[PDB]
Amino acid sequence: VRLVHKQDLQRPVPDWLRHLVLDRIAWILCVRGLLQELSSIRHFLEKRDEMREVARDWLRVGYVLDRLLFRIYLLAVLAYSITLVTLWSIW
Amino acid sequence: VRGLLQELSSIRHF
Amino acid sequence: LEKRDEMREVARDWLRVGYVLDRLLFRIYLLAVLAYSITLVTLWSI
Repeated sequence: VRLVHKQDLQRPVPDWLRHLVLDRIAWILCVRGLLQELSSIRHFLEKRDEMREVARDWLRVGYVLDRLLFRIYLLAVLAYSITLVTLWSIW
Repeated sequence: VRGLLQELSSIRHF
Repeated sequence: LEKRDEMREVARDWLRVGYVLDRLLFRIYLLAVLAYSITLVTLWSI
């Protein structure tokens, strides 16, 4: 939940983008001055849109990691349980 | 000729 | 548009300040807990 969020900061690092969104994803899957105004409006629009896209990528990373860790936790619980019942059986 | 259309197209796009 | 964008930037700066302070105070609190704990165990041993 710290990974995926809208904090208006940063960008997903490529080094850990390949490690998660690429490798771990496959591993888990298996004359008038009117123009100067429009330019500024467009500027504000893409200014927001950019941060939205960054937040989208971080959302991707966070989701992949969350799913993988979910698999790990589930398997851990099942293993702990099977050890529990084998101990129940031996007594 | 004015380049206002290339701006409006982008705004509409977003 | 810029009326909102400006306030957004201001909120961003306050977010920066708040985050820095929060991290620093996190360091302080953590070290305080560790020190209190080491005093606890040094008392436990004696």
